[PDB]
Amino acid sequence: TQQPIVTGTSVISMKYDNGVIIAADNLGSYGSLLRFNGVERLIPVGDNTVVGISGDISDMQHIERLLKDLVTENAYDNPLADAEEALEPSYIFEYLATVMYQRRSKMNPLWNAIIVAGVQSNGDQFLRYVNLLGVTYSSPTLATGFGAHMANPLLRKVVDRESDIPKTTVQVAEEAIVNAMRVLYYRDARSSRNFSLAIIDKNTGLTFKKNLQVENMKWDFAKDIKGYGTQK
Amino acid sequence: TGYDLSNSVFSPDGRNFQVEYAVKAVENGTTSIGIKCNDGVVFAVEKLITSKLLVPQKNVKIQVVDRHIGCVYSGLIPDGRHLVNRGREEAASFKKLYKTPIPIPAFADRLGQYVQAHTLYNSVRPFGVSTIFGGVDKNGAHLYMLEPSGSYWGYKGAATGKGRQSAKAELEKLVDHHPEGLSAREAVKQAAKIIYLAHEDNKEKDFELEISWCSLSETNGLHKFVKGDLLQEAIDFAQK
Repeated sequence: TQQPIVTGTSVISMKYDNGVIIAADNLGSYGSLLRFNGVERLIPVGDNTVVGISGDISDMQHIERLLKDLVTENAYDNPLADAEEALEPSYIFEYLATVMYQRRSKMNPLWNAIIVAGVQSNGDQFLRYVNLLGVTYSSPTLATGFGAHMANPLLRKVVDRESDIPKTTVQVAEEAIVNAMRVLYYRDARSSRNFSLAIIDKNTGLTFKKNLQVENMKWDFAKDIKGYGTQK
Repeated sequence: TGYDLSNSVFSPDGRNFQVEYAVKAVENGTTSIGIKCNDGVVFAVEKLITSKLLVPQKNVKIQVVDRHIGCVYSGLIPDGRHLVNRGREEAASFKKLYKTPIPIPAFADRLGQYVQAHTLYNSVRPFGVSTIFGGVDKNGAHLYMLEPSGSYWGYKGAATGKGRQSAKAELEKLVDHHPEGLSAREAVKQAAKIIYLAHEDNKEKDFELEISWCSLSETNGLHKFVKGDLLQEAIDFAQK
């Protein structure tokens, strides 16, 4: 891809004491036109991994096809496919990062930013980021694009250090994620009111919530705003 | 006479002797069976326990293609694995091109073309395996058998290997006695019984039974091995 055409907005995520939470809106925009509504940008790979993708939608669909192919290939000649030989978030991220960097090296990148979230077999949380240049990094909170400027400051209020992870319950983390989504809908012009969220927990299973809408907003004070400067 | 020393050489009577020798190699393998039920397919196979040092439940024979195709074969096992790898590549290409799991007859034709292409030249050797495969698609359940010559057909019940005659007789009796058809679990039990009966030809070594199935109402149209209480029930029914 040399230039994106249909693009999705930011994906936000954070780790808490037991698992990870990730979220993204359901809008595919076409150059300032809010063209497509109902685009799922969170892809669950198995029961312990969710991949959130932002950027070009066609490249996102290509990546979804690659992930499904990877699952099918892992299932071949593997009686422990639903066991200790199942795919792990680390494997998936390493594969995706290899693909991204190789395609960057060929001047034919996948114009995307990707967050892989999940829980390892030993129970440790996993949360990592890789973009169209192949740059990878990890942090207790992750966000790409616009969210990286507005979601990260709020989420880092809850989990500012690695030591804050054991203190953070799932309820607090989910409330913070929802509030960050509301802020993004307030201030991002390419965003949508409808989004999806995913919780990966080490004790309970994967919980995938769809059709989540930004709740009660503050708009009443707008009635007090008169014309600019000196009017009225 | 001299017409048997190279592949793709017609004999005066219109025969290819290398393919017949490959059939002879197939006839020296273990017995593999497939049964077509009302809404799916069941594959069963016998594995000889040559030595007690073999780890039980390992050394899996039945193989899966995509998420809905089951395959088993009799003959030279590495040839069967080669054919299954080719079939997996074909299924992947079809899925990538047309965004739909490959229909079973199309998969059968692709396998048949690949097998037949190895009877066209003297620089290659024919496959020494007979393959029973099948699954479920939008049209329903399909069961096929493919021979070293590349010819394949659809069957109500198929059997191959050393104990093929008794297995075929049992399958014919089973088909005759159930004109309406069979359920998936009943098919699993009958496959266990038929494999146990066909093993009676070779009493020199002990055997392990392996069963897999693909049905709409039991696996939601996916291929799954039989490993839990159902496998033990089938074994008890067969030994009864």
